[PDB]
Amino acid sequence: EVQLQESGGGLVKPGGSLKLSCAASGFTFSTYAMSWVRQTPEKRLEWVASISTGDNTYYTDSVRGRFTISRDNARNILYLQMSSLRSEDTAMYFCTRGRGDRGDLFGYWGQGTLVTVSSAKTTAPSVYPLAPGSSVTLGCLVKGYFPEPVTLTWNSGSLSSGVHTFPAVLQSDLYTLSSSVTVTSSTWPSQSITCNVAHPASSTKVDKKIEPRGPTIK
Amino acid sequence: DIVMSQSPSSLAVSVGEKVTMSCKSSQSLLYRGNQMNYLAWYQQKPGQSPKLLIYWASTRESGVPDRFTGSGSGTEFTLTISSVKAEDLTVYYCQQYYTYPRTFGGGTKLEIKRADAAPTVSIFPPSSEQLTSGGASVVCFLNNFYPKDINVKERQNGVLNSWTDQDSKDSTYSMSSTLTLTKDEYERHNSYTCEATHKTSTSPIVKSFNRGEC
Repeated sequence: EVQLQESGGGLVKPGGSLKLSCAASGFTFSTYAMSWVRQTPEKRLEWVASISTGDNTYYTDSVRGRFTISRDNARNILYLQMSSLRSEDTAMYFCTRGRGDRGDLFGYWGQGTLVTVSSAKTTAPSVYPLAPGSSVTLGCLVKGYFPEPVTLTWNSGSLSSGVHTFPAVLQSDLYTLSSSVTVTSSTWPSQSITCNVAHPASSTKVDKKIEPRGPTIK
Repeated sequence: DIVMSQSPSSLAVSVGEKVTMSCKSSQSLLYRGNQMNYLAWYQQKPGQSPKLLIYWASTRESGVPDRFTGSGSGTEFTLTISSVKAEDLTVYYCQQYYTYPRTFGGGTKLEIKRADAAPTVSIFPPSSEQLTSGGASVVCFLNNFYPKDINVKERQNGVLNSWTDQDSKDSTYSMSSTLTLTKDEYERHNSYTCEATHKTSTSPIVKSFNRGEC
């Protein structure tokens, strides 16, 4: 019933500029004083900025000048404007709302939007389908996609358990990323199973249907 | 610029036991004039935001379990886990909100350690499509096992790999295998095998095939 949704992350080259957007529903927006927290690739959490019930802003030193924190009570939105990005700043960005009608405690949390800062080039991904008596398994591969992240679903997400999606792996600016899925032999290819994948901001959206490798040579 | 310190770095528990978390602080988060400790604990289930577990170093946030208690004061604080479940397989963190900048600790990973399990494998040739662009990459899949301590494998000039963090359900791990190659070099050989070596696997576990083109 308290929802915080981030928007607009992604990739910038160094010295670039991003305006993040956290969109709140489900409470008296002006009554609480909000903030932003980022999480380093090394998984380390960093406070960033905070903005009082009355627009008193507060930043961590590493970002002073670059980053400006700004709330619009009208539309229940919060912004982090991020100019002049350093390579450090590559991380996951969460807004937070206050615990109570009080200080900047990180009561509630958005889901997080990611900001990647290389110079590297936006590249859409490839999808390569892994096709091979108890239980068969099949997988889906994403060789070469940048920047991170992507969203792998199975049968438009209808496939719950038996998935083991793996962390991506950057080598030479292209992330490689697998996923595994298992059903009784009685299931595939009895019933169609498709890898669904989205890559944002390349604005691509792919679905590669898992089909059997057939014997055809010449 | 208060510096938080969480110890130890790693851990190993089992469902039912007790768990003690340690936050050292570089200053007192206790303010004489309201006798309040300005300190808070977090749990961040992997792939998610963190949640507020504990604040004012003791007060449970609403909907926090009873099996969580926060104690301590001033500079040396402590997080209490009565019965560790596996719904508690995650990391944990502490912050201070006395002054700016707000500060977090180095976190603590509790790796649950329940039972040695049996790694299910599955080996997968390159796809009739990947070859068609340039390249090819077998994959084998370890699934639903403990411990995380199992490496796997005969020319190994460039692969990639990927682990899951522990399943919050069955306390397992699982592994990927990007056995990348040149397309045409993939025909220069025929017989293609991955092999595992577990803690319960003295005699290893193998899955294999021959290049379906001979």
